[PDB]
Amino acid sequence: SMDLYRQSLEIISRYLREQATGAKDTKPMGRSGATSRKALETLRRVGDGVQRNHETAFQGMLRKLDIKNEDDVKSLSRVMIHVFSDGVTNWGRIVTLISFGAFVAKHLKTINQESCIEPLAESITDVLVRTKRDWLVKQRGWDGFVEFFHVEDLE
Ligand SMILES: Cc1ccccc1-c1cccc2c(CCCOc3cccc4ccccc34)c(C(=O)O)n(CCN3CCOCC3)c12
Repeated sequence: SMDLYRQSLEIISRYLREQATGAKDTKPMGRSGATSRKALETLRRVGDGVQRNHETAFQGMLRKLDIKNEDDVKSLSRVMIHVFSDGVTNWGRIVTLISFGAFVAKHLKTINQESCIEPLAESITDVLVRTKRDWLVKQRGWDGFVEFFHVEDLE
């Protein structure tokens, strides 16, 4: 889906870019902006927690990947599908994919590979929308993501 890819890329690239730079993007959101803004807010809350709680595993995975240049970033796509396409599909695994994406984006800045952040964001969005299309549609896309992590109103 064109609209699902577009919205997912906007959310994912905004999170990875602001995690690496330390500064939010003031540029307005495109189509379905209200959902995208709520999704980015949820991603910041949940995603920052995932990076803190799974720091040892994220450091371990980053070391195994041994990312040194732009060719290594292009090959990340096949490692992503090997790990992500094996087993169950849920929002927890999706937030892990994106959160590790931000952890990798920060490392990319450190090694002067900031130009690889946007192709990284596109690769993550590609793996997500291409492999989990049907599941994402059944779960109401990004509205479903926001609702899933919304627990303060359970009573
Ligand atoms: C949290 C955890 C705990 C214990 C060990 C590893 C992890 C762990 C670490 C990192 C990411 C994930 C994912 C996201 C998908 C891969 O993301 C990428 C892979 C490769 C490159 C990527 C690049 C950019 C963005 C995502 C990339 C999952 C997941 O799919 O849940 N896990 C758990 C992995 N399981 C462990 C048991 O063995 C079965 C697999 C991950």
